Amino acid sequence: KIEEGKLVIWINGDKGYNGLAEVGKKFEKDTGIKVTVEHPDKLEEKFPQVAATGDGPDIIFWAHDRFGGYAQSGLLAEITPDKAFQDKLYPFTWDAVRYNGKLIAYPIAVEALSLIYNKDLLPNPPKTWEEIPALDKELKAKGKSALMFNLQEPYFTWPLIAADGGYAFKYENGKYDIKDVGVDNAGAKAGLTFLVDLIKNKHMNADTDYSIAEAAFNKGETAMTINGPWAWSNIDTSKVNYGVTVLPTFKGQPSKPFVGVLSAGINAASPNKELAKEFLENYLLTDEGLEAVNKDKPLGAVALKSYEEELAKDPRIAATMENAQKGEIMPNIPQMSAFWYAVRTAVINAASGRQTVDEALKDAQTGSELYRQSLEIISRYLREQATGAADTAPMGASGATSRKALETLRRVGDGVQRNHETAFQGMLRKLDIKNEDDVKSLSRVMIHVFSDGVTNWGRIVTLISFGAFVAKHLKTINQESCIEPLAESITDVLVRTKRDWLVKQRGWDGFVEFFH
Ligand SMILES: COc1ccccc1-c1nccc(COc2ccc3cc2C[C@H](C(=O)O)Oc2ncnc4sc(-c5ccc(F)cc5)c(c24)-c2ccc(c(Cl)c2C)CN(CCN2CCN(C)CC2)C3)n1
Ligand SMILES: OC[C@H]1O[C@H](O[C@H]2[C@H](O)[C@@H](O)[C@@H](O)O[C@@H]2CO)[C@H](O)[C@@H](O)[C@@H]1O
Repeated sequence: KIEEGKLVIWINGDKGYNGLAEVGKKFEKDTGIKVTVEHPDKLEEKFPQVAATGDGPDIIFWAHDRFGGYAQSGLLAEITPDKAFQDKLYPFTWDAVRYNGKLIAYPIAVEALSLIYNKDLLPNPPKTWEEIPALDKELKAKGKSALMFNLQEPYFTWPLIAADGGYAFKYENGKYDIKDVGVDNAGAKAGLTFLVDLIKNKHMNADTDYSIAEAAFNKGETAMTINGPWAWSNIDTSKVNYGVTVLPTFKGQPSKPFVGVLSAGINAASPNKELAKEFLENYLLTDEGLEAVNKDKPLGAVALKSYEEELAKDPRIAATMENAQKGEIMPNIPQMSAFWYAVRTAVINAASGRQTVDEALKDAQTGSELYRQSLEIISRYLREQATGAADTAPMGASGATSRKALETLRRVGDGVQRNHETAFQGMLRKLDIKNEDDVKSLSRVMIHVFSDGVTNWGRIVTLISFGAFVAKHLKTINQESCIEPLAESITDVLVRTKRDWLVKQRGWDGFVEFFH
């Protein structure tokens, strides 16, 4: 499917893709291998769709947070650089691209949002978010505004949501508690309510997106913006006398931007893996390769120690690293995609008045917890049905929901299996199962049959009950190790294809209510 003898690269439209194409031309000069750089729209959503069919680019560039989901789906080649190459990059950047103990991408650069201000309009930028309404009123008297930034991508609003205590997945004792989501706590609510109040008081407009905020800052209409290092090139061209500084505090606490490490992963379906490794290690991740990209659109604090020693002297890079140290390195867990979609919907709905801050963040919490809660219920049902004994481990966060959904699932699911016993036994024969490969083919049939019909709790219970019927067969045929991957496969198609409907039902609470 992917053509051998060439390299196709995907990178976001806000990065230095013309600089990257200059590195590709240098590679072609030596090897005769043509390198095509593309920047398709929504490349981070297109990549898992096309790479799953054996298609897509040879190399994908994105911040490290999406890569764990790609790796979990088997879409990325494991990268194994030698120690001499590994030592040329900062160890924390390699940590950002490690998933299940394996390196799944090459780190390129460390990105963090900073406060960018027009020194000619605002010689002393604000230290707090609280003083921005009064500053906006003062600036409005002169035909200017205090601040405009992209309100359509939650990445830009997150530093404010996290400032007073909001968090994505709790991190404590050197580990993430995936069961602990903090998008709907008092801290997140205060941050988002402050943003909504800025919009209600006409200090910001809910429709402001990336282009609008960028045009207004680069034309001197707004005194401040919130953006990353890639934006500096267009501000340079505009000749605005700008500064790059620490984000304002909220309730006396620093804004905490989610820090991304721009990384390059190699498609598992690529027949050009050795060419991609040579391109990335020996052409791109060199002082000259990174300089070519950086001159087009700044990368931020690069992962390559030798080049970073020079960039670190730039006060804009010092400000980027200061904001990064006050924030957090993004997790790379597979549910980051679901978290981002949920928080993106929450900020847009709260900003537009479609939902209150409380309704918006409650839905964001349900969406962010959906995979873990669904896995807990489905995994426990399949394993207790197969072995005849329940899991003694504590249910954890939202244990009441899990326990009640499991009790409901025992009552309804058992009835489904009892009434359709002969029909399920017949289907189990056609799907000849005796090993791990036979479970993977069953999964493919499940995904299509479930995805084809109507969305309702009856069909969801059928999908899970048939999975329990199969897990019983796996226990007797001494293939009990296939049960947990089957539970993960059922959970994945359920949370991915029925995401919106699930959240509208208040997740598993709606299931308990429906069958009450
Ligand atoms: C108010 O409703 C409820 C309330 C409480 C609780 C439940 C409900 C409620 N709701 C909605 C459907 C239901 C019963 O669903 C069954 C139950 C046995 C069957 C077919 C269905 C159809 C149903 C659907 O697509 O709607 O199936 C699924 N729904 C969701 N995910 C899924 S995944 C999935 C599946 C999984 C693995 C696989 F390799 C193939 C398919 C199926 C399914 C599915 C489809 C079809 C068949 C089976 Cl065994 C299954 C389990 C066979 N099929 C036909 C028999 N054949 C015999 C011979 N004859 C000559 C012709 C006829 C029997 N129960
Ligand atoms: O808005 C959610 C979005 O945030 C991050 O995307 C950033 C990206 O890291 C930056 O390099 C730059 O391009 O801006 C993006 C936001 O528009 C996450 O990396 C991404 O996965 C997430 O969807």
